Amino acid sequence: DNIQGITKPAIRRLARRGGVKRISGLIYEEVRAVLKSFLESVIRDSVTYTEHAKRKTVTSLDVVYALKRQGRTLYGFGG
Amino acid sequence: DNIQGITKPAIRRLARRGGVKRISGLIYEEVRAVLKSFLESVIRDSVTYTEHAKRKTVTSLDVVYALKRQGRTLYGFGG
Amino acid sequence: QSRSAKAGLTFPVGRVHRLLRRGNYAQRIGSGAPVYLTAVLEYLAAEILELAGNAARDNKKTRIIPRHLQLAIRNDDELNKLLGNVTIAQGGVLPNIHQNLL
Amino acid sequence: VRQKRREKQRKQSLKRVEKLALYEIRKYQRSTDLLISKIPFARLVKEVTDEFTQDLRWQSMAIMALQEASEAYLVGLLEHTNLLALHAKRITIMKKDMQLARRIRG
Amino acid sequence: RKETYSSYIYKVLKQTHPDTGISQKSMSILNSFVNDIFERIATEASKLAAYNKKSTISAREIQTAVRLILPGELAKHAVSEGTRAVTKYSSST
DNA sequence: GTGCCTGGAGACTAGGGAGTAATCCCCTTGGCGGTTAAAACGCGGGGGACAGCGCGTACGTGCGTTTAAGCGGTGCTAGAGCTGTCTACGACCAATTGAGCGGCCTCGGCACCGGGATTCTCGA
DNA sequence: TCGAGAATCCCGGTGCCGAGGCCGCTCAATTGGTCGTAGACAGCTCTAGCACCGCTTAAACGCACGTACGCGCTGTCCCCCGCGTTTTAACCGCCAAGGGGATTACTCCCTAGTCTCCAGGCAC
Repeated sequence: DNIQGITKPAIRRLARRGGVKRISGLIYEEVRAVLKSFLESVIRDSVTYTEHAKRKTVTSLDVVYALKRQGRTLYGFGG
Repeated sequence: DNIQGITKPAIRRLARRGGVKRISGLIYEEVRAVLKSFLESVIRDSVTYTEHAKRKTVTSLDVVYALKRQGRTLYGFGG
Repeated sequence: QSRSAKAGLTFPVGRVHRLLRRGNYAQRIGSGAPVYLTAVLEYLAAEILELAGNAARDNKKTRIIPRHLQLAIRNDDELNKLLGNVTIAQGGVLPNIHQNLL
Repeated sequence: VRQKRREKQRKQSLKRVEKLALYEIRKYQRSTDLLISKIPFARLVKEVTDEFTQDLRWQSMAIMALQEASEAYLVGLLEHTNLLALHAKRITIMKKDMQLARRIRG
Repeated sequence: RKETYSSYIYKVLKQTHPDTGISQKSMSILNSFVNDIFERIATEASKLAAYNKKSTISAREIQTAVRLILPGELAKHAVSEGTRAVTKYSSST
C-alpha cells in the first residue's frame, strides 16, 4: 500500500508554505487524487522515452525531456 | 477615439454568446483594456514578422505564424 | 510505380518524404518512415471526416461547415487532449448554459 | 448599374421579408459568425499598429483573422470568468471576477 | 500552385461517406490542420532522432512520437493503422 | 598549480544565395451618397448584490502514543559505456512520366413567380 | 335559389450562384549504380540501486476545548434593463491613384570541403 505515501501534516505544512491557513478535510484526498492524475502522464511519457532508449533504467535526461515536452521545464538536471 | 468603437451592446452580445444572465457596468472598460493588451501582444510579433520580410503588407501568413508562436493557433489561413 | 500505389496509400508519401528531406528537420529518412506518416495522417483524416459526416448527418445539412468541425473537435475528450488549444475560424463556441444560472 | 438594381432589390426583399433575458444565451451560443463591427475594429487595429510602426499596409483577411482570434480569446476569458462569478454566488459578474482569471493564466 | 492535400481529402472522403459535400473554407481548415499535425510530428520525430544517436528516421522514431503525443485510444488505433500500412508497404515493395 | 588531448582558427578553390534593373498589376487606401440597423440618451423599477444575524461544528491547538522512518554500512545485484567489426543504407544526378493547378463549362436545391381548385360576393 | 366573377391555398415553373467535373500542362515522383558513413552486436568493467537492519527519533493518529465563520434567512438599497425615442455611422456601390508583391537572375560574396597548426579545458 503506497497510495498513502504522503501524510496530512505534510499537506498542512505545504499549505502554510504557500499561504493557505484554513484547510478542509477533503483537500488532502483531492491533493492525492490530483497528484495521481498529474504524475501519470509524465511518468508514462518517461516509459515511452525509456522504450525509445530500449533499456530498463529510466535516465534523467529522458525525464528532463518529458517535462520539457509537457511544459514543466526544470533547470539544473541537464545541459 | 477608436478604443470605444466596440460599444456596449457589442460586449452585451459577446456576453450572451458566453452565457451571462446579468452583467455590470464596470465590465466594458476592462474588456476593452484587455482587448487592447491582447491586440498589442499579438500585433508586435505580427509586425516584426512583416518588418523582417522587407514588406509593408501585414500578411495573413504573418498573423497566423504570430498566433501559432503565442499558442492560440488558428486554422484556415495558412500553416 | 509510385510509393503510394505500393501500399494503397493516398496521401503523397513521396512528397512527404521530400518535405522531410529538404525541410530543415533531420538528415536521413528511412524507407519505412513516410509510409507510416501517410498512415497516421490518413487515420486522423478518416477520423475527422467521419466525425464531420456524422455532424452533417444529424444537422440535416449535406455539406461540411466550420461549425460542424468545431462541434467535432470540441465534443470529444481525445480531441480536447490533442487540439484543445487551437480554434476553428467561424467555428463558434460550445452551447452549454451552466447549471447555476438555470 | 444592374448591380445597384440588384442591391436595391435585395434591400427591398430584406425590408419586406426579413424586417427574462434567458433567450439570448441559447440564441447566441449556436451562432457561428463574427459579432464585432468590422470597420471600427479595423480603425482600432490601425491605431494599434501606429504605435509600433511607416505606412504599413493591411490585407483584409489578416484583419478578419485578427477579429476572429480576438473574439475567440474574449469569449474564452468570459466563459472562464462566468464559472468564477457563479462560484462566488454572483449571477451578475463583476470586474473582480475578471481579475483572477486574468491573474492565474498569464 | 501550392502542394495542397485537397484532392486527397476529397478522395478519402468519397470512400467512406460520399453523400456529404465539402466547402472551400472547411477544406482549407482541414489542410491547415493536417499540415499542423504533420509539422508537429516532424519536429517531434526530428527531436527524438537527435536525442539518442539515431540520425536516420525509421518507423521506430515516429511510432515513439505517435505514442508520445496522442492519447491512449488514439495512439492504439494510430499504431494499428501504421503497422497495417507498413506491412502492406514492406510486403508489396 | 599542473597538464596533455583536441576542438578551434584559417586560407584557397568550386559553387550556390543576394539585391539591384524591370515591369505587371492587384489590392488597397481615400472619399461621395443613402439608408438603415445599430448606437446612444433617458426613465421607472425590481430583482439581484450586499450587510447582518443564528448557529454549530470542525478545524486551531495541545497532548499520549506508536510508527514507520531517517542516518550510516556494505555486500548483492544487475544495468550503463567503449572500443573493434562488420553490414547495410540513405542520398546524387538524369531520362521518363505524372497528377494536381489555371481557367473553363455543367447540375441543382432554394427562393421567387404563375395557374388549378377552392371559397367568398355579387349578379342573373 | 342558380350562376359568373374576384380572392386565396396549394401545386407547378424558373432564375441562380455555389458544388462538381474537365483539358492543358510542366516542374516534381520513380528508379538506378554507387559510395562514404551510420549503426548494431559484444567482451568487460564499473557503478548505481536494493535489502537488512544498527541505532536512534521526530512525527502522525486520534481525541478533547472552543470559537470563527459557511450556510441560510431577513432586511436593505440601487443599478442595469426593458423599453421608447432620437441620432449616427456601417455597408454597400462606385470612382480613382498608385504602390508594394510577385517574378526573373548575376556578379559577388560567403560557404562546404580541404589540410595545417595552435591554444582551450576538465582532470591529476
